[PDB]
Amino acid sequence: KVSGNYNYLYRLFRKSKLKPFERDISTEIYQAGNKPCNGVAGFNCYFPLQSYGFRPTYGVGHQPYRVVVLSFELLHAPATVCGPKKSTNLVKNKCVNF
Amino acid sequence: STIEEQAKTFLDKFNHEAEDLFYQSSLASWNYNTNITEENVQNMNNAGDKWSAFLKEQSTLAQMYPLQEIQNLTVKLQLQALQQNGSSVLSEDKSKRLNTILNTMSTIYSTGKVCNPDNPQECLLLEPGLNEIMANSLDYNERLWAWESWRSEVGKQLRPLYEEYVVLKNEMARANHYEDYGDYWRGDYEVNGVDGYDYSRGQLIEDVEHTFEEIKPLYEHLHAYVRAKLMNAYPSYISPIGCLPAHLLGDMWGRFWTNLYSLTVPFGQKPNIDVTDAMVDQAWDAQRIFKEAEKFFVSVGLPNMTQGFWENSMLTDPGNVQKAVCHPTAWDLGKGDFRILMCTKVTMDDFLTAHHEMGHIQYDMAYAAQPFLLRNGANEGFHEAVGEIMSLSAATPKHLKSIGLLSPDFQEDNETEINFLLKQALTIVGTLPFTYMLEKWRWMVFKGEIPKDQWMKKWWEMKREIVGVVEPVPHDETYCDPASLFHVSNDYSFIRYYTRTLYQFQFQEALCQAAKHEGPLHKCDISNSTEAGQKLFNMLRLGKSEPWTLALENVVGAKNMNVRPLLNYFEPLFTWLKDQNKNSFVGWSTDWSPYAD
Ligand SMILES: *[C@@H]1O[C@H](CO)[C@@H](O)[C@H](O)[C@H]1NC(C)=O
Ligand SMILES: *[C@@H]1O[C@H](CO)[C@@H](O)[C@H](O)[C@H]1NC(C)=O
Ligand SMILES: *[C@@H]1O[C@H](CO)[C@@H](O)[C@H](O)[C@H]1NC(C)=O
Ligand SMILES: *[C@@H]1O[C@H](CO)[C@@H](O)[C@H](O)[C@H]1NC(C)=O
Ligand SMILES: [Cl-]
Ligand SMILES: [Zn+2]
Repeated sequence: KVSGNYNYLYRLFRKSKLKPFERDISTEIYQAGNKPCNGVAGFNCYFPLQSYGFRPTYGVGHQPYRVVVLSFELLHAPATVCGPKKSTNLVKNKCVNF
Repeated sequence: STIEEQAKTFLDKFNHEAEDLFYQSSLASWNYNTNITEENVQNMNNAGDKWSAFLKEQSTLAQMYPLQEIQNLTVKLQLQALQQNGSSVLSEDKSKRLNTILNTMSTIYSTGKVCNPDNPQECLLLEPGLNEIMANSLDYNERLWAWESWRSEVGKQLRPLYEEYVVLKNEMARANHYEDYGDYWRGDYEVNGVDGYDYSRGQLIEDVEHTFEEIKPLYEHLHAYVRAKLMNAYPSYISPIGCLPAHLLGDMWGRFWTNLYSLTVPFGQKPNIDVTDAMVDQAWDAQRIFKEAEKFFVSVGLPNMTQGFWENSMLTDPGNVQKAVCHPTAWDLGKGDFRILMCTKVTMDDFLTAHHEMGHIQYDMAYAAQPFLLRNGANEGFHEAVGEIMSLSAATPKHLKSIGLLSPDFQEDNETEINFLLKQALTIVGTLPFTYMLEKWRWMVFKGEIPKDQWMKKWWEMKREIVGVVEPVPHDETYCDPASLFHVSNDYSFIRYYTRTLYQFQFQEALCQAAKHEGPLHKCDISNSTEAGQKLFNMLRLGKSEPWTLALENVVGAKNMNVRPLLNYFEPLFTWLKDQNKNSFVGWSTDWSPYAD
């Protein structure tokens, strides 16, 4: 939108590297230093979430991009989801293969 | 836990919100610049208020962060850059007084009214009154009277405000841990923590002395030539052996001598270099101009402009429907956004200015991925130096003929070469001694070595010998002639011009060497040469993340600024001047005065 799409959030202050396919949803207060902040979120203790707004005026390379990833696995189990078949149109009264 | 990570997180957060806040402020400023409206006035009022408050708050917050000798020389420059609170280091009453004095001088300069006694009520202001009066008419008496009246009506009142302004700035710099305000301004070039390349503040003064002692010869040669020309024009008012008057320099204050080129043209009959007729014939517009600009910078290999600039920026003036400023400005919105304020006209001058600005934007996304505070040059000189090197690349006759705007049959001649080099020397080379001298005077005043009763007398003395120009009317201690200048009242340093000129000539020579060009440097063209573009980009990508000396040494291999490129550029001009001034007197006498009887 022309004003700003400040409706998306993203974390940048995790303690360490996140494990793949792991959810770390937590409204905690990150700390930067040695003082044990008790949720004051003041100095040296910042909110882990930052603004992620967007505007149409932004140039190429910074405009928002919707992205989707599909997860696949091959664990031993009966077939659940797979693609369709070629489906050649039927022909009759002729020596053919099926 | 460790303070290193604390500073890293603080810097990352500051960049993350400062980019969007500055984008908001710059978009408000542009909405004003293309549409001058009161709601836009409130817009930048609120934007600037919030930005100043936010930066001051985080500067105060970071003033306590320990400096535990952090490595990588990355967070350091940022924290010393954001830790300069400025006027808040002392009591806020002094800051308010400083702001009041700044507002007073700005308003008085914007209202430096001068009116004649013949029609006291009907008169013209500084802009565009005196500029057009003296840039076209050559009335010696009228020009002298206007200059004297302007000085009398400005300095007589501006002297105190300037004195307490200098005192306030010097004592604030002392509170900012600096010898004076001039040393504070020289601190921009200071490099620390880089062994083998650290630059000291006095090193800059010594090196500018070293450059000037070789810049001078061309300066007194052109001074002698213009003195002979004006003696041929006005012998009864200008002594052939004394210094020149200061009211016949084309401009109020001696910044440029281009206005005197017509009076001192070596050959006034040869056709001038101009393709405005070609512009009329082919009806080229700003769209086409930027199209050939994109062709230019695709030929060198640099990525072409973003299309969002094409469908977002304004390229043609909208008439009187909306109020806009015609002054050329390039605006870095951030987030990969860049805009232009111009009122394009069908001429070579707007061609050159448009290319200059668009190459400014090019140099600006050269460091686009760099963090917010580092989205600039190490000084205030890389921007205009790049603009001028690409301007000289686009202004060469080979480029002019090759792009089809000039037919090859015209080609070029010795007289045209002399005219072009004389224009270049008057426009660029002439500015250096005056700017250096006034900057030295300002440095001495800030240092306090110049007593308040010697200000104008030493100003005029340095004009007499260092500059070679005298005043035709005596002045007393009530004046403030040094404060007459624009950026002096706006409190902006002038050594940026000299540094930019030296940088542009050095980089022109380096780029032409990368292009393997032979012969005159003014005929050198950089079109369709990928190696030179890549070599330039190698340092353009870093931006201000490295010291200016390191960036300079990347392409030229020299630690210090040198005037050898300028001498190589103007050697034909130097030989022509030597040939012409064999019978022309060389040197100026300081004791001679026009008012002497
Ligand atoms: C300029 O501002 C006026 C009043 O604020 C508005 O009516 C007009 O549409 C604006 N022009 C543009 C091009 O937005
Ligand atoms: C400086 O930091 C950047 C990123 O934080 C890193 O890529 C680079 O290697 C560091 N340099 C040194 C000398 O530690
Ligand atoms: C800009 O450069 C890209 C990269 O090669 C190219 O695809 C595009 O056509 C260029 N734009 C213009 C207007 O030539
Ligand atoms: C770049 O290539 C074009 C296409 O052949 C050529 O006309 C032009 O002369 C080349 N550039 C230079 C500087 O010769
Ligand atoms: Cl003067
Ligand atoms: Zn510029």
